[PDB]
Amino acid sequence: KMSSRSGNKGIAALALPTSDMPFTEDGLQPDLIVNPHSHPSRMTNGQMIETTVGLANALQGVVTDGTAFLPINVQLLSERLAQEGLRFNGCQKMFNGQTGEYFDAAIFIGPTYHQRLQKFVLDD
Amino acid sequence: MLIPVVCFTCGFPIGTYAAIFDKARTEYIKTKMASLQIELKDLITALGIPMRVCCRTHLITTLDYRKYY
Amino acid sequence: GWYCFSWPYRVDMNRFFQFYNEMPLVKTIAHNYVIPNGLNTIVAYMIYGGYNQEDSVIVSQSFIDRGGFAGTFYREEKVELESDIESFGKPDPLITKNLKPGANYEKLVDGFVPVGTVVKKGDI
Amino acid sequence: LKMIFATQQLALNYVRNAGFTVSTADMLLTPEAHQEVQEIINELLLES
Amino acid sequence: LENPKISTFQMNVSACAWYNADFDGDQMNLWVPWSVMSRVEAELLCSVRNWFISTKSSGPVNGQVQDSTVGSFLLTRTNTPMGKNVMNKLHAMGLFQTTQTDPPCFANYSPTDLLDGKSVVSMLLRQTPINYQRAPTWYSEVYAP
Amino acid sequence: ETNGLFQMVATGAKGSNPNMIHIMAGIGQIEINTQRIQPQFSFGRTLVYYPRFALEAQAYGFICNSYIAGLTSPEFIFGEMNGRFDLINKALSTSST
Amino acid sequence: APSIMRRLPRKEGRIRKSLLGSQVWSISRSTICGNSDLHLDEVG
Amino acid sequence: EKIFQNVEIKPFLIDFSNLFIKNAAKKLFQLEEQLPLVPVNVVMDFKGISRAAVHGLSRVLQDEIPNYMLDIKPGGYKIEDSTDLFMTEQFIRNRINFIPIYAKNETLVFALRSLNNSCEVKTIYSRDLIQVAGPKLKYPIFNPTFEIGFLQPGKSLIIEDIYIKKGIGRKHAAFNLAVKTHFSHLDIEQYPTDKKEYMALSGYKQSSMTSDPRHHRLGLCFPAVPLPHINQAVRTYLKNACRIIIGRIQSIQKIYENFEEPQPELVLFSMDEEKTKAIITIKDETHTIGNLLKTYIYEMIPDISFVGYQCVPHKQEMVLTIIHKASQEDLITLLEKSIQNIIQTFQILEKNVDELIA
Ligand SMILES: [Mg+2]
Ligand SMILES: [Zn+2]
Repeated sequence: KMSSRSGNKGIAALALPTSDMPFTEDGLQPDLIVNPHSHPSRMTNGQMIETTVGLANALQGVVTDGTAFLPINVQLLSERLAQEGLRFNGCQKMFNGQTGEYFDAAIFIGPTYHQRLQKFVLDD
Repeated sequence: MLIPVVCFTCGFPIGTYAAIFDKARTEYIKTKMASLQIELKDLITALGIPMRVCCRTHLITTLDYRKYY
Repeated sequence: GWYCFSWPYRVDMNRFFQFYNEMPLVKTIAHNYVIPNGLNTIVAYMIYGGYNQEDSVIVSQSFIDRGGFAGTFYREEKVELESDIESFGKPDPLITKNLKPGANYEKLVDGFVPVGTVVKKGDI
Repeated sequence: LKMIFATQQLALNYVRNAGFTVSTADMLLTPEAHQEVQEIINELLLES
Repeated sequence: LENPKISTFQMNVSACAWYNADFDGDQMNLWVPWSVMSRVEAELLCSVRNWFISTKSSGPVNGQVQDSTVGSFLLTRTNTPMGKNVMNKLHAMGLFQTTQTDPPCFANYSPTDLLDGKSVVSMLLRQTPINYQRAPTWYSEVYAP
Repeated sequence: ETNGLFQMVATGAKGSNPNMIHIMAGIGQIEINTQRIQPQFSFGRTLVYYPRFALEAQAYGFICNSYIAGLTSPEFIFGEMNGRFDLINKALSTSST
Repeated sequence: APSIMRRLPRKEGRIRKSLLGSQVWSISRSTICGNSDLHLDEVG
Repeated sequence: EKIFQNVEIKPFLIDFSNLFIKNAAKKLFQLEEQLPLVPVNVVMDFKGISRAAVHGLSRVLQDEIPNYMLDIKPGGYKIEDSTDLFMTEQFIRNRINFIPIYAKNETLVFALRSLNNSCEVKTIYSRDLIQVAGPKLKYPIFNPTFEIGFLQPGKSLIIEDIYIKKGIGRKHAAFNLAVKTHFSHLDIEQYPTDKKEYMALSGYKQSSMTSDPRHHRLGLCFPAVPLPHINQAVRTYLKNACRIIIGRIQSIQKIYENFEEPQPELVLFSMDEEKTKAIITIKDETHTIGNLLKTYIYEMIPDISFVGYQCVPHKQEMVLTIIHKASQEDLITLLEKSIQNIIQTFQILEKNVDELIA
């Protein structure tokens, strides 16, 4: 089991080697491929905002405080993403790993803190 | 415990320059000290580390065990 | 994660120690007082073959092999002698008496298994 | 069941090249639309 | 699964509606019938094809969920943002790679022929031809203005 | 034509219109058993943050901010009351059923 | 001490645990996970 | 001919002009120059070659090419009595594994004999990996600046058998050779993606479904190559990738030419409409070979009824199905022609590699 800091649990079931992992024209590839369908009902916007902020923090090489109830302007964070050289959204031109074919729609990829919940499959 | 020998995401050997980087960051914080207001982008790229989100993400954020125990 | 810094001295049960942890790229005030446990995984919010449907995650095999969320899990074995008649030793092949079928029974130098030795399912 | 699986595979293989994602900018209101939303909420507060 | 590093029970996503399950950490018991009588009964009576139509509500329980639903929408929608929703012969051929059925005949199509989004669906649905006519969930009057 | 969240919601893949409205526009009124937040804190106070016999709509669970805009502290407290009510009902479900 | 009659009632009693249910051999339990390449009537 | 337009190699070098970097380097390694092994970012332009072939070369250079790592022989980690408690064999073996080594000989064996007599926490850098085996290292195979585990006061760490293992990065990621740094098609126009309307799109003006790019720019970064021998090492890597592709394709061709005698890898049916279906099942074959075969078969047989492959994540095998309006002999001859086309393509690529990097 694996979870983010927004409480979005997830069982990891796929081991894709580096060649099979999708990548971007930058060369960045994901460690986890989270389904976008986990968001609209769970409504964990914190994970998305954390990804957007971490994309700019990693480029600037900083660490930012994202505590709850701090003043938050998602529009300004997206403008900051644009000013960091990325797109206004965190989306990037992504290439399918196995076929080498780019996706028609740009894919939102960025850093996100993830935790390994102590529910190991071998234990239970 | 340490900075990984290679970036977890893509396998770029950040571990080569990790030992230089911790000391460089320590002197950098000493010359200015918010706590993490510093922009280590230029400090990081001075070591040869390219403009990769993953490598810098795992380099500037990994916790050192010697700094805690 | 780093649940305790004196783990080699302690004899813990069902305790997992994760080698690598990272400060979140977007940290909160709660990390000024606790140690972060988890990595800043690059996560792509996308549909990749439908293997991440319904709270599943596709993990990079390279990320797993490189130490991502990989640590050591600790279990211990402990019993106490009922009385003087009970003692620790490799069992008497001559006497034997009520014994265990299979149950390799070797590797028990001076009654115990030496450190650094792999113990399989059936081993004693 | 077989057709469920086969149609599932057509959909997934199409997505394999079309790509699908959700972004923090997909949830972001343009400032004029934000003003419209705030005016609507102010109307509700005015009735109350 | 002859991969020794895999220890989880793997099921198709669309088969979760039978057990009301998700993959957030759920565990499911599995036992293999070893007697002849139980094996016969299991394959003839308790096969999941029997429970495709819900006993409770007389409708079907299974279908496309999440990525398959939106993937079908993207596949069958008329216009992509880049233009008409078409694919060449190679990609229409590749849509059928993982279906495991008998692949259709693309000899009528040159490599430069743009196969429509709905033509490839009709290629699959020809094996089980049906008649259906309803408004899609895509068309909603709330969004319509 | 390109919004992933809207395409998920509209095609019925996941989510509903109230989720989208809450995320982008505003939560609105919080209801616990088809009524506003009753003044449980004190005699006529819904929360320590609001005066006694408060008459503004915000004092009784009205959330002006959307999820993306960020909820303030009392708005978050009301949202937490509503969510905990939902968790309690879900936990009651297994036992009573 | 639990008498003879105390063994019967309640969930953990003789009836509701040993009679209406049972523990079995040749059964395995594990965590489920998705597999888009399995037929709906197939389990990994 | 021109299937490898122009290469470029920029090693990633330490910029000592930054005062902090130079001060730290000279303080704790006494280093004032570039390290013996540096990562170089090779950027390749391929023109007139299909996307499947370029991506297959990229995937091979990523993980499917053989590579070397430092590994500990079973029993190399000495338990002793005063070893460090925190530096378990798993952690240190993981640290040593992913050390990127450019080794030309597998007979080398290193040892890690570190002692912390002092009262401080002494760190073990990779310069402490002393070598006792075979030929003495005229040039080091790894940088001496890695941070192998630290030792508590009074604790030691002995690893008396560190040897070089060989394998492909598909099975273990410690063999992963080339990291990706770029991939793009030069024959497809791009939108100004900064603008709001094109912000949500990939950027290319052609749909991925219909586009068929033939001109690509592929950029791979290699983690450790010797500083004075950069270009020759890059050439050897690229030529070995071409060798690997050609060898796997030639094995497939051997199964193909052995079609007269029924073998489990290849079966043939006779469909009811005169069609013959070719099923090629190959264990532990990745998407590289399958995609190459599919692309080239479809390129030479435009009117093929069906060609497709499926590398299921389980079953660890590649299955390629070919359905055509031709007799079995004609179909076999055609697909052997496609195989020879692949072989020719990669031989031309390798010749261009030899005459391009120089
Ligand atoms: Mg569940
Ligand atoms: Zn990296």
